[PDB]
Amino acid sequence: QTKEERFNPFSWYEEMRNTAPVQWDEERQVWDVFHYDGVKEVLEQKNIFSSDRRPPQNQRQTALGTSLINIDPPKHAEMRALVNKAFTPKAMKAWEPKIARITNELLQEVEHLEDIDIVEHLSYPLPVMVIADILGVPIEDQRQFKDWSDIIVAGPSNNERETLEKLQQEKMKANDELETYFYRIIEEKRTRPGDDIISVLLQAKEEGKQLTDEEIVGFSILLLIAGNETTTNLISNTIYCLMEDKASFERLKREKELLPSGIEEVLRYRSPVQALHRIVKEDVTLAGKKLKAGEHVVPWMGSAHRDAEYFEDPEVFKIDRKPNVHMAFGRGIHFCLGAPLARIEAKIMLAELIDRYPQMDWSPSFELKPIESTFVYGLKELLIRKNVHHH
Ligand code: HEM
Ligand SMILES: C[C@]12C[C@H](O)[C@H]3[C@@H](CCC4=CC(=O)CC[C@@]43C)[C@@H]1CC[C@@H]2C(=O)CO
Ligand SMILES: C[C@]12C[C@H](O)[C@H]3[C@@H](CCC4=CC(=O)CC[C@@]43C)[C@@H]1CC[C@@H]2C(=O)CO
Ligand SMILES: C[C@]12C[C@H](O)[C@H]3[C@@H](CCC4=CC(=O)CC[C@@]43C)[C@@H]1CC[C@@H]2C(=O)CO
Ligand SMILES: C[C@]12C[C@H](O)[C@H]3[C@@H](CCC4=CC(=O)CC[C@@]43C)[C@@H]1CC[C@@H]2C(=O)CO
Repeated sequence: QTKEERFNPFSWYEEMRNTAPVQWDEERQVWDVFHYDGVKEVLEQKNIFSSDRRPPQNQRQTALGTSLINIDPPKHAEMRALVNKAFTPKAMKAWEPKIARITNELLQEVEHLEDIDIVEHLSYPLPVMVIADILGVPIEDQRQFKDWSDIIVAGPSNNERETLEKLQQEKMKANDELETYFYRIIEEKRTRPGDDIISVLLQAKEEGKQLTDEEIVGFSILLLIAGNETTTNLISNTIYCLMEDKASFERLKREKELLPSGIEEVLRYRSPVQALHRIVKEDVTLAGKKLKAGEHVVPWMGSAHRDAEYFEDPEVFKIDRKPNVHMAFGRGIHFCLGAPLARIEAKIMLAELIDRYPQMDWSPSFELKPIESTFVYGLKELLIRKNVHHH
């Protein structure tokens, strides 16, 4: 449809939530789940709704393919306990100054522009640079790291069938090069450990058990894929919400301590991840519908988040919303282990933007350019005028 309505899937969600919150789509071969309690049930009931998407033996065995997000317990629990040791508040204390520095570097790079793209200049590069730094990627390698990241999330330039195999081949090569890259870093950190996620993971032990090199490679790449574009879209979407609702913008500027809460409302209201994927392990009934083992389930957190039972005045952006029990980071055992990192990246960059440019507004040349996706909700660009030069 239009751009307006690529950035408004919520009307469709409301129709489906108020007619058949659990429904089979025969074309897509999935059960869509639209209502809060259904989405919550699907994500929490891991023994019924599987995350095991490990590729069969006759497909490529990437390290990513058996990484944390694609496995069920007991393996998932063992892996989770180990990688959790790298995402502590202790480690976060070391990450904040790095995030702040990178934020200041990015803002400085475009201080010469009155009109900037939030996406390209700020929210797109921040997560990439942060994750490279805290993983242990040395600064000299960081442009190659960024190029690999760009390829892994690129769209096709044209729809031609051959192009698609091209992009698919470039992504496979980026992944393979990233794997080779991280096996090397792991060797480096095995002899000269550092203050970085890879070093921490090399030393993590939980009941005698340790991560394999492969598992660390696959986790490192997973952090890229799971953490970059999502955090990007949280930051951009937050600016979009504030520019759309100037009263909230003004209020925020007077009550800095509201920013965390305002980000949580963005996580509810313009969720970077709209939906997830599960496979039914056993027959189950949900909203009176009979789901059969092996059938695919798509829970729509984006829709759960508009369910008035849990979010009064769901269509209203409330920077102080309470309660706000959203599932923007998932729910249950697969709950995003980067949620504190994403929250602080968004807080640090947004606070700096709001402090520096309290009069910012849409650029005159703003255009609504949504990411083309049903699972992902965000903007390809977001042109903002700082209003710190004259017109
Ligand atoms: C605002 C930004 C982000 C959002 C909305 C988000 C969203 C999510 C969601 C919805 C899940 C659950 C997926 C599922 O249950 O299958 C998840 C899991 C995960 N996220 Fe995030 N994420 C964000 C940022 C990050 C960052 C910054 C990192 C790390 C750098 C990260 C790493 C992960 C990992 C490793 C998992 C898998 C956990 C597991 O399977 O045990 N994410 N994320
Ligand atoms: C594993 C697959 C590729 C890739 O691995 C996916 C996975 C689905 C879940 C997932 C969430 C991410 O944020 C990283 C990629 C990823 C972990 C996919 C399921 C089918 C696909 C393949 O079988 C290989 O093409
Ligand atoms: C965001 C997810 C990871 C990653 O972001 C995916 C996205 C689906 C669209 C997409 C296409 C790409 O070629 C790069 C990654 C990516 C942009 C996925 C939707 C659910 C998944 C997660 O929720 C991981 O936590
Ligand atoms: C290309 C891969 C399969 C698939 O393409 C992935 C991609 C990584 C990002 C990604 C997230 C999604 O949810 C859609 C698929 C996808 C865009 C993966 C990188 C390694 C994997 C393979 O190399 C399997 O052959
Ligand atoms: C592609 C599917 C839809 C969606 O793309 C899924 C994908 C498997 C990988 C994956 C993990 C997530 O948590 C977000 C979406 C997603 C990347 C699914 C595999 C079968 C399913 C369909 O065939 C629906 O049409």
